[PDB]
Amino acid sequence: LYFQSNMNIFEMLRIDEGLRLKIYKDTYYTIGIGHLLTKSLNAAKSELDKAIGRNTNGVITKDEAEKLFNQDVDAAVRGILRNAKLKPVYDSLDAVRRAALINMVFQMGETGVAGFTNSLRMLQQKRWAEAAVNLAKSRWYNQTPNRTKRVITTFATGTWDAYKNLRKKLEQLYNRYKDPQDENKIGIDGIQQFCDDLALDPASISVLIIAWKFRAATQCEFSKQEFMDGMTELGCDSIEKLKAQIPKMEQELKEPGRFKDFYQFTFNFAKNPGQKGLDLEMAIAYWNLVLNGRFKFLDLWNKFLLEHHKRSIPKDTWNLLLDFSTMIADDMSNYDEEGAWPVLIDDFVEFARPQI
Ligand SMILES: *CC(C)C(=O)NC[C@@H](NC(=O)[C@H](Cc1nc2ccc(C(C)C)cc2s1)NC(=O)CC)C1CCCCC1
Repeated sequence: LYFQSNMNIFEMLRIDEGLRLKIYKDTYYTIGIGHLLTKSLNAAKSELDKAIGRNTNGVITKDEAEKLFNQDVDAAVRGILRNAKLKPVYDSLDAVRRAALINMVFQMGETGVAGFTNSLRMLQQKRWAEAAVNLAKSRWYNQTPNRTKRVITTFATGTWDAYKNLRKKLEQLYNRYKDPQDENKIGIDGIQQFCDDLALDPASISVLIIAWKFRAATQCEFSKQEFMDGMTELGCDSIEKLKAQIPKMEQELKEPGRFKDFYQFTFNFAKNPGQKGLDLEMAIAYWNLVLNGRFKFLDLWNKFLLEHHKRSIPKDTWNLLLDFSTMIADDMSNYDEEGAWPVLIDDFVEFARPQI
């Protein structure tokens, strides 16, 4: 198995497709770099466990994801060779250009790549410039403009320059924010610098929207992995490019489905690692940021919690408050006293009703 050509392909597709260490929901059960497990979560974990050779519980290491990737590369290579429209192109290409073709197969399947009849012809004929121009005219160039440009450059040059240069630009940028006492992460100072460079306050909602798009785990913490993967997925190689992405992130929250996802992420981001709940003071601080102009009883809710609850906020209570905020009438007349709401919200309605 180890005799086959080589593994710059793993990092190439880690940049283009991304690496997920936990079982993710695909448009179904997927892990690593696009590795399909089945078509029940118990069956997905069963397939993953048998493939890895341990009880993973849905979480794998980078090396474990690399092993699944190599199996997917080999499967793709076999498929390409069994395809009459792809094999003559594949056989004729060098190791680097073969990797760019496998990348296309990973993204749209063999049928989709086969559709580029005129472009494949130019590639087989070693007309690199003509193929680079023709592949840019395609719709594939608009779906993934960052990925497509990288793949086109790989076919045009026969080098890893597009991926090397992006990693170099991001690595130099990372050096400005990294902690002097720890290279693998961005400290308090670095986070402040990053926010300063974006001309935003670190406690602002815009920074919280960024954290949501970066899928950052904890507030006041920012790892090299989060920075590298976040910037690449957002198609940004500089602070200016990330700054220009903020209006689109804002517009996305005007859709309720995306707002629910962002609101629920805020709980996970705001909490202290090792704690299941969110401290009252921290919850109120984040509620005033995410529910500002969405919940009429927000201040009365805060006043109620500081005077009557004085305790931690669980995940379910956090999630359910968004549902309460959107259904509740201005006079609270539509509130169901025996309608599944947590005790805390029942007590809030009882406390708030005499104050109209
Ligand atoms: C001790 C400490 C850092 C602190 O003051 N924590 C509470 C306040 N939190 C913030 O100001 C955080 C700081 C940030 N953490 C990260 C982590 C990752 C990123 C990347 C770029 C995505 C960015 C930031 S900024 N800010 C936020 O959580 C955004 C609202 C603060 C006090 C009360 C108001 C909210 C929390």
